[PDB]
Amino acid sequence: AEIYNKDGNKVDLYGKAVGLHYFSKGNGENSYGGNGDMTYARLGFKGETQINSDLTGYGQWEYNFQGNNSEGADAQTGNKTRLAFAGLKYADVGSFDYGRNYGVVYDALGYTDMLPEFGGDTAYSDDFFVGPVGGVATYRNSNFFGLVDGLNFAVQYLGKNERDTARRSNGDGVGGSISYEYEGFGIVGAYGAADRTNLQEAQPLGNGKKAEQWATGLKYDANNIYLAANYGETRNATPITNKFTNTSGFANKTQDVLLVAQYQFDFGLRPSIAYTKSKAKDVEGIGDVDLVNYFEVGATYYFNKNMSTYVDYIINQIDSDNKLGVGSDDTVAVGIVYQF
Amino acid sequence: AEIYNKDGNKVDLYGKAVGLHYFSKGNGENSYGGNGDMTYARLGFKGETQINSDLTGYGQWEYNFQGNNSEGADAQTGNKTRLAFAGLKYADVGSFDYGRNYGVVYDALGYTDMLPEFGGDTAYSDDFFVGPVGGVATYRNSNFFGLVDGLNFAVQYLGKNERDTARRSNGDGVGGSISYEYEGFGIVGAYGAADRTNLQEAQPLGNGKKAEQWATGLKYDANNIYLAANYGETRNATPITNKFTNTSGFANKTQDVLLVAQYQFDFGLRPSIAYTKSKAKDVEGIGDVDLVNYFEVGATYYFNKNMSTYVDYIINQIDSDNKLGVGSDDTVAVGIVYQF
Amino acid sequence: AEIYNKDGNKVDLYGKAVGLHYFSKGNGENSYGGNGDMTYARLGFKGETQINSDLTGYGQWEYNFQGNNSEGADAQTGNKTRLAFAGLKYADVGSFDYGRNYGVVYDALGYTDMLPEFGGDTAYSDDFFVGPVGGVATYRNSNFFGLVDGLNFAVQYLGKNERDTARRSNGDGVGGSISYEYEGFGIVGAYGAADRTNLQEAQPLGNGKKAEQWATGLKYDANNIYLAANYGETRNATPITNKFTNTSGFANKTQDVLLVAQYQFDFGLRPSIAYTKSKAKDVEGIGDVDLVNYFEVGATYYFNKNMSTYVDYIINQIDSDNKLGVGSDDTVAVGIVYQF
Repeated sequence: AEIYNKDGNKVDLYGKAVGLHYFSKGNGENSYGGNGDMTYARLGFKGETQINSDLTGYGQWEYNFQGNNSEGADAQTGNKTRLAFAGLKYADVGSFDYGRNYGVVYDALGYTDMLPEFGGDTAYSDDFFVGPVGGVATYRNSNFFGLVDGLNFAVQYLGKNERDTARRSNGDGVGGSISYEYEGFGIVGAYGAADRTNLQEAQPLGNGKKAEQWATGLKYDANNIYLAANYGETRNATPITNKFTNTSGFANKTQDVLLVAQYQFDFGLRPSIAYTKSKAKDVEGIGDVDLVNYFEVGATYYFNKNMSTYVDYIINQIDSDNKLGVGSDDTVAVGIVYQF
Repeated sequence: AEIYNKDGNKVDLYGKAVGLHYFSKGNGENSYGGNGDMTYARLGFKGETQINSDLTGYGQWEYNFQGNNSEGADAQTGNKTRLAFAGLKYADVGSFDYGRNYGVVYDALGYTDMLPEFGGDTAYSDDFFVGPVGGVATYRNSNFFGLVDGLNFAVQYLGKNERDTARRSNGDGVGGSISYEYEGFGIVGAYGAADRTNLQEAQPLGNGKKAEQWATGLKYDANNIYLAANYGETRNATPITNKFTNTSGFANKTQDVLLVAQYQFDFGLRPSIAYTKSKAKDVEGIGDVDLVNYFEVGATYYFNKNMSTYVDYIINQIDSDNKLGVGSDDTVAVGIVYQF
Repeated sequence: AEIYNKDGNKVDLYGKAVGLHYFSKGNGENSYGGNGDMTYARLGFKGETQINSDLTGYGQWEYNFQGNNSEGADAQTGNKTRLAFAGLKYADVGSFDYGRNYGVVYDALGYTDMLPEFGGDTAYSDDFFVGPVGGVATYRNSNFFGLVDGLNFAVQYLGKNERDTARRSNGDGVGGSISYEYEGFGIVGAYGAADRTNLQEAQPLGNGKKAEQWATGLKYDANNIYLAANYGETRNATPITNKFTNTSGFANKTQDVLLVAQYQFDFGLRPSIAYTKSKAKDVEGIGDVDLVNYFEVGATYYFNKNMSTYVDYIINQIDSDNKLGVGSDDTVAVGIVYQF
């Protein structure tokens, strides 16, 4: 909500309270999304200040507050800062920002990250260029310096992040994306490569000294219709765990496919139909293994711009004999969202 | 404070900074409330959006920020999300919400949870239906579908919560309350029963496979006068700890009594007089033991609706020979509260 | 930003998103400030309510959200409540507040805590009266009861804080400051002494049963010019660690000197030049050791009151043979700040 706007500075304080619950059989250990209370809330700010007609400064922070913890010991479980960055936009020259933000490859994966509760399986956090990552300096250009309507690009510099965990770490790397949008149509290509850390290399699964990720996207966005498709691959970037051996590391290679079709009815109902499949190749020991594989049927109903509810249903296609131990059961999410 | 209100949506951002300090002798280990700095702050939001004349959506989140930690390692100690839920209200049909909220039995205990700093000893957190609990779906009806002024009820469904701790866990259960309010008078009856988890059953104290809690309340609220009384009992629900053996579990049974009398002077002074007593029965090994037992004298002075100060004084009646080791010393709380 | 102001109560919700990065060679283990992503954000509130013409109530909370953590396990690292207190101001009688706030000696050290990213080396947190501390009751008088323009003082009572760590703990103590400001000039003298806890005394470094800290300040603040100087000493208060022995405790004695010169150009550029030096004396085993020692060259450029960027550069004078193991490398901070 725009709670402030004076002297060229306007702050928008925003957030939401999400009553959320997952239904899956058993202890949801073997299901797709788990089972039980998954309620949570968000709070963040987006500020923008007009330094002059061409120059704009801005910043943004968003935090995630789990609503399913006890006020006991586990109280902080799941809590985190999702985004935190500041930057400047200058006329038709482009924008630049730095801090915790979205890796460039997400410029592609964004296309299909549209399901009501699930979806976007490949956009992992603290995983190089696919989801939010800390320490990214991002330059973005729109309409090619104002000379080409619809042509945009971005280059992104990832600063080394040596965390206590191979999964949450990264070396330096560069990434970039180009996309073009012409009347309801949009196409994107994004790519990034980075160094792996000593610890990432000390892991049992995956072999290499460089991590890679690229994805292409295609979309048709107009007339209440949203159809999107993504395809990408990765090298030693996708984190995987052998539930049997309790071994961990990164997939040597993956080929990912995401499809999403949705329609927005005038009365507020947005039915969704999607398909996701990510398969690892050359996993040391297993060979080829599916990591994600399912159909999605779901629907969101918007009471208005502040209230909505939805049922997301995962028809898991992974089979009970999956070598990594990836879960094979279905999961049904039901939620009620208020937001401002 | 109502920081936003446009297009049928109004957000109220609220909070407070509480400078608080406890005075009790010794290391306050043997006192009622402890001793020392207990300063803390709250921040939360309450949103409400009119979907149409009969339909209302809403959500609420509140967080607790301890103000007595070091910015060092212990920095997060005590911090937590207290409430987080979203829901809808429809004409005279009733409201429904889900998320972290107040158990239904609190509809009763609320009556006496009115002391300046202490009080409400039996409304424990993450303890089934008595205080805030995660995963509760709540239906509330007012004025009996609009057919009976003053008659309200609620039914509440508790979703199983399997935490690492028997104290912060719960199985599925149902609860309900009915209350009636007629001109300054109000009476309530609330009740809930739930399954106990394996871990709750693996505990040394308390024996059963079902937890119970019910409380009745009576009040007179009018003419600057507030008098309230509560009585309730519980079965295997009240958490207790043997400080000697360092044993823990739940009381097999408790009988709780709460009394509160207060008066609001025109100039801002609200003196308080209360009495609390909770006694456990059949505790494995000890027999009958008092858990809480004291008199309360306190006063709050309101400078206005945003500023106030108060002195709460506990005249602990527990005696030094209490078998569980419950503290016997007095505690005096002094506070200064700013809020918006 | 002043998001609320009605009925004599005005709330100011404030904060900032700071994209920040440190450049230092090696793994920055041996540098002054470290190396890498240091992005973070702040969020806080300052409320003020006019109880009547002479009486004002107020409160303030500020939190620090690290923007360089993974949403993984380390997610909360660095997060903390910086300030949290409530109080009252009465006509020309003075103000009083309690909670987590700034120790009185900071009334002095504030003078030089003006560098773009570094500086203020001696104003340690949870370290008695020099930085923020929990449990402080503070009385402040301005213009000597309204009888002496420019003459102010404060007395501050520190409540014992027994934390799990000798570094984050403290016993009871009193502190006070007096300062005088006459047309661009200002002079301050501050002092505080407190009891040390058993644990603080159980430490390997430093010897005594009372902690002391005093600092004097001098400043010239006018005409786009800011020149400030501080000098102070301490007894068993300054925390130190022997990186070789991994031993810790407090310096028996320190003599601290801070100098800062800055100029604000009309177009937004504020160049900074500073010098800091803190040296420990009588450290058990080492003798005299420098703790901090460097020159600072830096500059801040204000695009406006909401946006700015800066480069802080530490020319570390500490030498590679420093007995405690204090780092000797340079550090360059670059930041981009949005704020409201």
